[PDB]
Amino acid sequence: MLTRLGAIVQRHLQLQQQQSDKTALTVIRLGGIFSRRQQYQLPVNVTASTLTLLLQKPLKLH
Amino acid sequence: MNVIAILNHMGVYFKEEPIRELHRALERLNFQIVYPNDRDDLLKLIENNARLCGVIFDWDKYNLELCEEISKMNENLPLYAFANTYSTLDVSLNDLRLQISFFEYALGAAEDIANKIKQTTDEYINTILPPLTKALFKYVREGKYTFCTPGHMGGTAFQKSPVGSLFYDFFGPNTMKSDISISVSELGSLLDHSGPHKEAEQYIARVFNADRSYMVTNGTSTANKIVGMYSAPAGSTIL
Ligand SMILES: *Cc1c(COP(=O)(O)O)cnc(C)c1O
Repeated sequence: MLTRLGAIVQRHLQLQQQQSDKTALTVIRLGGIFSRRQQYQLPVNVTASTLTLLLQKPLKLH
Repeated sequence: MNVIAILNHMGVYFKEEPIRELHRALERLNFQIVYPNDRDDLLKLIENNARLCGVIFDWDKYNLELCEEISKMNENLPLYAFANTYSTLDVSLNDLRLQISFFEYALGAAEDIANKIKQTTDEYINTILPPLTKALFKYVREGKYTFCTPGHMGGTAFQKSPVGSLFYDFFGPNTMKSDISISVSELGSLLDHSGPHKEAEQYIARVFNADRSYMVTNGTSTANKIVGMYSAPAGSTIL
């Protein structure tokens, strides 16, 4: 069932990356006094440790 | 900063006559003219005299004995060297930071040469000074904003009291006009660390080899208290 559940997740994530233009990813701004523009993720919106991130135009990595 | 040096004498007349015509033109814009002797004379007018910004010498006489010693003392020092027809550079003059301004020996054009030296000197002032200090000197001669802090406003309240005139005449007009708060837009705010203040902190860190140097406006005794309160919470251990 593990090799069969991966095909369901792959099919589910395939339909979510097609409509990714509706919900993008806005990062909060907090560049105060530091040698580099630090960033931070979303607060209560995301709480998982190993979360996934989708992309629009696919690239050939590795 | 108004010292112009004219080194050496070629003995001819078509080269010394433009020097005499330029001698009467540079004095109209407040400039001191000095006549050094040999090569060792010009070297003493730089280490001991820091208010020098003009070196006039013949390019076809000392093209390697002057472009090497001056480069070892100042990089942006203007060199008003006068070249001739058969003049060229040297292979040993590629890895040296110099500012050579070429001219000719044309009569009657001494007025146009004086305007080029004054504009070149102004470029030297706007280059060696940081953008924070340069903006402060320019704000005095142009920026004249009203209804701002402090209340003296460049020494205005001191000109209405007998006791205030003695305190205003001690420093100078440019001293009181340089004391401005954060009520100026084209200079930024120190607490915000933006605009001219942002590039000023990054400039000091590059000179002293640092990441982002700061400028404490209270002294060393205060800087040790701000840093100490960082890595020492309410209940820790310091060494
Ligand atoms: C002299 C000194 C100070 C005080 O310097 P200020 O800039 O005048 O406050 C602070 N710490 C040490 C180690 C000093 O020698």
